Amino acid sequence: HDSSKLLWATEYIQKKGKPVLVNELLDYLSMKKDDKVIELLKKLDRIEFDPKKGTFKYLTYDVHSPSELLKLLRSQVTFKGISCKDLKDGWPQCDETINQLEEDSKILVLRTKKDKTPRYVWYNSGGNLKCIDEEFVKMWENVQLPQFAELPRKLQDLGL
Amino acid sequence: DLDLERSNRQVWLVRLPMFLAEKWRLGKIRINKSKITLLLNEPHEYDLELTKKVVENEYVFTEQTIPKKTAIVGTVCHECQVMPYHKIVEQRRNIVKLNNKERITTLDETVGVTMSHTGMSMRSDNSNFLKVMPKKEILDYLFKLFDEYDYWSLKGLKERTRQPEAHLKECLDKVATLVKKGPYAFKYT
Repeated sequence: HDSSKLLWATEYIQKKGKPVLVNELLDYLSMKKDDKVIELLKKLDRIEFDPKKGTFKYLTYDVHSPSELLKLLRSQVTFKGISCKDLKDGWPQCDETINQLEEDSKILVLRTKKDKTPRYVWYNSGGNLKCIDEEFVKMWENVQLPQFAELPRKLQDLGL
Repeated sequence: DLDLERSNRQVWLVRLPMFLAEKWRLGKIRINKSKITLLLNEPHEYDLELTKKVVENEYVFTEQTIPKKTAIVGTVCHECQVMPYHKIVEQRRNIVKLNNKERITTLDETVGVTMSHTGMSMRSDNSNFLKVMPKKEILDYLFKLFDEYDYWSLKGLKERTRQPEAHLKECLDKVATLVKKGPYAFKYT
């Protein structure tokens, strides 16, 4: 099956991670010397097999920079939000970059330390603002509210 | 093709005692003209009564939605009943009021020999009742397996291969895309 030989060469195009030559990849695959796999190589959208000599470029997520990452955050406006699996392959070490891009610059998803923060795609406007003490958080949650029209009526007794 | 043969074979119908009819499962009938009898093949002699004279709307048929083969014999001509060493049959009727059943036996030993098999006895069972790979090499067999059946589950695939299943699971995520739900559930693509 030539599809097994082509996908292993396509894996070798991703395992090399550089722009190697077509005959050199044929020498790296050794026994693979066919021409129909090269016909599907330029036809492959992920493996950018350019005609200018041997150029093997992968796809996935090309955002290898935080400046590219902010445009990715501006890309998903009122759409969805990806995880981080395409990010860690298009760029080595991203969760450290999330820690440096704090305050709504990389509103990720700290799932677990054991999960090594399984990140997500989000960004607010201020994000952090963590000067609120947890003593203020408990008193914020210890308040019961008279619902419906009572609290508007109690606001007129209070002032608003 | 249910049809009628004659509907004219006039027969009779006699009620018998139990000992003679169930034996039958060729005598001589003497007809004296209004009190008939039977010379039995040997042995005793019995008298017949006319159970009913008008026996109309009563006939006789045989048999060889799903229909089946119908065979219409004939009619019924008269109603009859057999009436009966007569004291021996009365003694045989008296012997019928004597049959019964048995009683529960009693196991009569030193008990603990029989009682030892109840709980623990260290005599177990004695019965048969309800006892109950390289990366490029395995991928070449996987592409050979994907050429035959592509949308196939991994349960029979781990059975059909039965080699390095961890290396089989690594190659299944390598150059194949396992479809989660839908019709081809857990099926590579």
